[PDB]
Amino acid sequence: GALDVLQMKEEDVLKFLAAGTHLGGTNLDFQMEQYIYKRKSDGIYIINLKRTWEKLLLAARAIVAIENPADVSVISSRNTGQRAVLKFAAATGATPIAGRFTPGTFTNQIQAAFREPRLLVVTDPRADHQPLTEASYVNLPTIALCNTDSPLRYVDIAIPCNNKGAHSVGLMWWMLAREVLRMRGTISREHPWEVMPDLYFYRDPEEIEKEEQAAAEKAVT
Amino acid sequence: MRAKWRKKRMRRLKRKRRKMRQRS
Amino acid sequence: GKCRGLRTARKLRSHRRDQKWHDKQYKKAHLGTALKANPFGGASHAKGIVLEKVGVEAKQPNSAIRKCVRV
Amino acid sequence: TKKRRNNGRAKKGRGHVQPIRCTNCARCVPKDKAIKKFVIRNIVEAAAVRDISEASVFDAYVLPKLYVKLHYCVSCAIHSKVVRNRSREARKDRTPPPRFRP
Amino acid sequence: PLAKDLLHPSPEEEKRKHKKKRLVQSPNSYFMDVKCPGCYKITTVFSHAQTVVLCVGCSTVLCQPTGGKARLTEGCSFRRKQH
Amino acid sequence: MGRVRTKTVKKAARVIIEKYYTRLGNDFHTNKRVCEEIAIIPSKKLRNKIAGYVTHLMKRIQRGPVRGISIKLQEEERERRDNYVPEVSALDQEIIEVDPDTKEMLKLLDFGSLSNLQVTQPTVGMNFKTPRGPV
Amino acid sequence: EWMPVTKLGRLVKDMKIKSLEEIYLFSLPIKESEIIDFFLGASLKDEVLKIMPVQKQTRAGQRTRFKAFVAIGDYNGHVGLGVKCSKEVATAIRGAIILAKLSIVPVRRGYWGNKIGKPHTVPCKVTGRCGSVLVRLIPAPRGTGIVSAPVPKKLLMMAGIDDCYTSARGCTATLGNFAKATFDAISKTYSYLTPDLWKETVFTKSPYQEFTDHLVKTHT
Amino acid sequence: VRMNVLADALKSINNAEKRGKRQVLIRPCSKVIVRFLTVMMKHGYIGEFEIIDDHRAGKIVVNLTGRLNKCGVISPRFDVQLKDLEKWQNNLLPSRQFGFIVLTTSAGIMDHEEARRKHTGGKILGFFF
Amino acid sequence: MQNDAGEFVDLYVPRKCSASNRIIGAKDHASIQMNVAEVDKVTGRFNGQFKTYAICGAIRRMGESDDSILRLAKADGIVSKNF
RNA sequence: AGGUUCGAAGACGAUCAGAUACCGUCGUAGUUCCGACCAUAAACGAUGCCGACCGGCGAUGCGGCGGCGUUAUUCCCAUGACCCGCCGGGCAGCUUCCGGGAAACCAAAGUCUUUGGGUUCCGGGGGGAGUAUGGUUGCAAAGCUGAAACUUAAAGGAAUUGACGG
Ligand SMILES: [Mg+2]
Ligand SMILES: [Mg+2]
Ligand SMILES: [Mg+2]
Ligand SMILES: [Mg+2]
Ligand SMILES: [Zn+2]
Repeated sequence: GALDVLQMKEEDVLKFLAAGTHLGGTNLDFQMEQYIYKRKSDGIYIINLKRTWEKLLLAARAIVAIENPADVSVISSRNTGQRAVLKFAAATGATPIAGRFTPGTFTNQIQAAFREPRLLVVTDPRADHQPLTEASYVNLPTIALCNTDSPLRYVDIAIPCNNKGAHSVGLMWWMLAREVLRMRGTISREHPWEVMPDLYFYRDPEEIEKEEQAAAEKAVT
Repeated sequence: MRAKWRKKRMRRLKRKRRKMRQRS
Repeated sequence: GKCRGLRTARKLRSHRRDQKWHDKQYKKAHLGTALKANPFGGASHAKGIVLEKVGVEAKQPNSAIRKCVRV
Repeated sequence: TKKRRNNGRAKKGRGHVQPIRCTNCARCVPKDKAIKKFVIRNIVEAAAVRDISEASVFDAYVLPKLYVKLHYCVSCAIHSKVVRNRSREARKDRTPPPRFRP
Repeated sequence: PLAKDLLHPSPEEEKRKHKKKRLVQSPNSYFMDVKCPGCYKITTVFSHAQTVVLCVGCSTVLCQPTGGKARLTEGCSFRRKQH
Repeated sequence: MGRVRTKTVKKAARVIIEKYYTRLGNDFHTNKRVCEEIAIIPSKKLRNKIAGYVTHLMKRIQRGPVRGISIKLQEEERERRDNYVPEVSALDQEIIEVDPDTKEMLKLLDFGSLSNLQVTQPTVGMNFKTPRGPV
Repeated sequence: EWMPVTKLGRLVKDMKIKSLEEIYLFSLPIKESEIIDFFLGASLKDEVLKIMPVQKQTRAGQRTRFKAFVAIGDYNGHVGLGVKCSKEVATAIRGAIILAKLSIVPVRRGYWGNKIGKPHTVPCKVTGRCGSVLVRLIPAPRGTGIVSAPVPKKLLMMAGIDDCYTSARGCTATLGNFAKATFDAISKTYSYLTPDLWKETVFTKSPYQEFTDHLVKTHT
Repeated sequence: VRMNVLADALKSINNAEKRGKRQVLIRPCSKVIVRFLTVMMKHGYIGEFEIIDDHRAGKIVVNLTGRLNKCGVISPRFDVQLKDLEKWQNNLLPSRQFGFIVLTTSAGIMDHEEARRKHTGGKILGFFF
Repeated sequence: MQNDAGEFVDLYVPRKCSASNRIIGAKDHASIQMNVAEVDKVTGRFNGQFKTYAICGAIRRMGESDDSILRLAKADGIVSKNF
């Protein structure tokens, strides 16, 4: 995103800070060092928000380059991210893989879950190590999310990020879906997207049973 | 046979041979 | 590692002829002990007189009486 | 076939290590090679802690502890089941076994 | 990183590098103006002084040589020399 | 004890749930009757063993998803889970806890000096590592 | 009677991919043996290299399986080597032929000197390795033939190498490692960078994105 | 100790090239090293290079273009005549189509094709292809 | 290829990695070819034409396919210089 | 010289079919010190030395250079005890499809058919045999150097499966 229309907005800066994308971990990977801005006195590495915006746009231009929207496949094995990838594919027309990624999905053609994608998207290189490894057998370019300590072994468009925070992950998928839609012919670049970013947030089952009844109590009162 | 005890047996045989040569 | 210097030909040649004594074929063909010990004395064939007819048992897996002569 | 990278002993920069005696058989074992189990035992067993405390003239006494450091050769350690054989991959794990305290 | 710009490294890592392992060698030491108390003149002391430098006019010692760098006595103001 | 279902009865029970979901219900006897014609089972014992596990499964799936799959069960449960629809987003905080180093990064970006943001006191002590060694 | 399961097989079947080199260009793995016999039709000559009876010691004395080595390829610049271990010799033969078909690579041919006609030898001296076996192919002048052991000789003849010197090292008696080393050396003839290949590459569309409009309607 | 600066330069270039790096730094710079780099760069096997001048023996930064298979050296600088330059070509070069042997002649440091063209032999330095 | 008669005697010309210039072999299944859809200036929508990059298996396996792609896009203007 | 303990040899008591042993009780030489010999160990990292290059990470020992802070005393700094880093030299460790290797494994055992940085020692199927003989060293025990005849189709290394284990 080298253009004025593809420039970060103040509201997007606020969303990034609120979610916690700028925050990282206490461990630095030598291949993620370029995206790191500075390490605070707490030890948490701080991530250049300008650089994650550029990598987010780079991944967006990569995704929209594929004519078949379902050719790209979004994979998230961690509970902080099934909802994000499911809603991502629901908006962008992609193909989601929520939960465990069974081995042999890309290499073994016998099982019914076998598929032939043209692009792979990962929430965590550490958690989703298996789909990344199988991407190396099938000529599969990968956009993957990141961490300050993530291994970039088969990662190409690693967007600097905080993949541990539930709010950060949901926002990361939200802006990725927003940007691919926006540079496609679905959003006219002017008005804010009608989709609220919290739609992709994964809420724990510890409160999924009590928030709806407390909401009903608030509505009647 | 254990190599160490084969070595020890060999030393006995060498000492016997030196005894016989000195005798002549 | 082996020396590759431009003026090491003496050491290379001396080491070769020193180490050549460590293989059986060169040692037996140049020491002369094998030639002396050979009953034929380096000859392909040799004539003799049959002292007696003898029979020799075969090795362990086989079982036969090989027919030989002491000559 | 080198079984262990460290040859079963914690000697890296040394030439020689003074030996010790196994507390079970008096085997001369290098100190860096022997199995050291430092036990903190109760002076009185858990069945008789009550009887000693009841008979104690003091209103609040704390029973002492035996601090004995034990040195084992690997043969007495294995025979006494202090250490066990492990898999090829399991042998490379140097963390102490869990205490199972709760 | 395959495409590190060896020819033009930024100053911070050059300062971080060892003096001989810099792209061009540069001594870490420096000369500095040292003003001993109770005098007027300015004497030059090596930052890695190995001998006890003596303020000539004023009696008190200036720097006690230690392992790496000179140990300036209290009250001794020092200024750098052309970086 | 000893009531574990074989993979034969289990897989057969799953399969008929996959294909015939509307035809089946919560009642055991009705499920065993529909099992007569949606599938052929040479054994009566297998017939009501399969039907028994079908009612057990359908009771479980009436309130959640299992390793069985229905194409309808995917789509209406994704139509559901709309959102908690909070009146406002959770990321529109009026004030954001921002480190002074972070604000320095933001002004380098040039998006600093926002009235929404407020700087926080930097932590002092620099002791973030855990004590090395056991305890 | 061939229903392709892969996207690539579908494109080959419906005449969308016009050459096997089109797949080789984008390095797409071949997962169906019926993909390539459509291209190299009736030109692949099959030879069995060895049937070795591997044994596994059980309580029942031993159990026996047969490992079949198969070299295949038209004598024009394609060669493949396949290994299959199976209980039956016939099943191992069919499995090894399928695997050899799948692992078919193109063979680069050059000239020993003074390039006049068609290329005949290896473009440069190459080295393949497997186990301890080190096999080195060496360019040879026109007419010298293929001087080698019989196992790499038939492998190179199928590759289409008319002239080649070879040098082998290690336990060449191990036929599997000897054939794999030769096949490895043959495969890396294109992987070797050469001044005539120094020219910058122009990129074309992969068959997936070139026929993605066709894949949605046929191979749904 | 370091007894062949050209050998260390060529081995460093080879290791960085195999590693895939865009640049390589050679710590000891020499006239022989610079001439060797010049004949490699003229043939196109490397890019531009810089000579960092310290008052000691300088350094060199070479721009690798990713088209160098091997740049070995022949440390004992054997006397290669023209009648046996063909044997060295067969022993060292990967083919008769490309590849070069660098040998210092009385007309300067040059490749074997140029040495044959002006009919001069010399001491073999190394090879690259 | 291209003997002195002029005809291209080769059955195909392999691609080369746009980051390390190595030949991408026909059995290199870790190598990729990816496209970045460049946008237009006035509205930032995809304009049909895109930009192609290729990464070989070795570069994409040692972990530096990410940095290589970033550098290629930076050189081609997809990524602005202020990165 | 001194001999506390331990303890070759030895004795006795056990055990066993036997037990010249393993177990127990004594116990000589020795174990200790000084001097004079000997020059050998699985003297091991079973892994030459010097030099160059080629991944990452967290520690640790020494020295040095920086920096939030807590602590020691006093009135400030040093200066010590910690804390966060950097550099160099070390003992190492974890991880890695750098690469190697027969593999076990090794950031060296890598940079090797794409074979050459410098230079020592040293191996050539298994036995006979580290024997015979000669020379030399030693008070001796023995050390260093060191064959041949003859004999043999395998001996070995690493991994795999099984079988077995007091
Ligand atoms: Mg020792
Ligand atoms: Mg006693
Ligand atoms: Mg040397
Ligand atoms: Mg021998
Ligand atoms: Zn013991």
